Amino acid sequence: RYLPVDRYLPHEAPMVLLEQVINVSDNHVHCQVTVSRDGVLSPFLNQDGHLPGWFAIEMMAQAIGVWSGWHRKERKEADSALGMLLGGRAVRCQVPAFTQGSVLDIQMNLLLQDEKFGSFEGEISCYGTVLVTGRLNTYQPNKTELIQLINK
Amino acid sequence: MKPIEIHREQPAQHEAMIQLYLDPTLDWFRGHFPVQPLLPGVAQIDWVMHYAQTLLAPGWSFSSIEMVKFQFPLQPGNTLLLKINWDEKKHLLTFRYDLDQTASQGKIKLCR
Ligand code: NA
Repeated sequence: RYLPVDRYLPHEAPMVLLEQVINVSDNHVHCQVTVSRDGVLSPFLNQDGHLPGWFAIEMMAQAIGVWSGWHRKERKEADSALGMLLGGRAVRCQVPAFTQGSVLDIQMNLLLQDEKFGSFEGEISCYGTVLVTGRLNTYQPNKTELIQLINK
Repeated sequence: MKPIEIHREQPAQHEAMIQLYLDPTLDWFRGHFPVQPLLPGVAQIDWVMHYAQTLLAPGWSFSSIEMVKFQFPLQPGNTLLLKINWDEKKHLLTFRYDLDQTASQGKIKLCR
């Protein structure tokens, strides 16, 4: 069992774009979300009721966030208050948007990680059909680090 | 979801320059984050696609983000200059957000 997915993220509603933690391990995270009018993705649907394909990067980013959150909680470490996406590479989508009613599986594999920086390869699938592949880089700064970044 | 548009220019039919202002009440900042409002990377991609699909490449759809780099954090009160170039023959949309230095830049492929 896992806590509600928002409990592993500094993010809060309406900016949590995942619904369920399925699995987490030392080098892997699997999370789930459904493209629905009543769920967490409803503010981001286009005029035709579909989630644009580019939101794949944010769902993948948040899955990485869940990974780091889970491991901080297991290690009795302080909750992260901030998360940043630094970059993405070849985030390629087989469709322009995710259709209403789609159950999306977001599965990220650890490449490299340290105190703050993370590098992950990722896949979004729907009932085993791969719809998105990609690599993401993330950064989890302290509030003071962020102030120094903003000002120096 | 859309930010406040201060000005737009279009010096060629395939280029656009847009000056944008980030208001504190912009819904992207809600819960992102309690200790510091920061503009999500996806929101920056979202607006690139809005201006692309409305001004530059009507009828073209999203295919991939080949490369994106977010190199400076953006927060409410910031004014952004967004530069977008559409290369139809390459299927390639390129963008850069500058603080009114470079906040982000990337390359998106579209398909028809
Ligand atoms: Na949270």
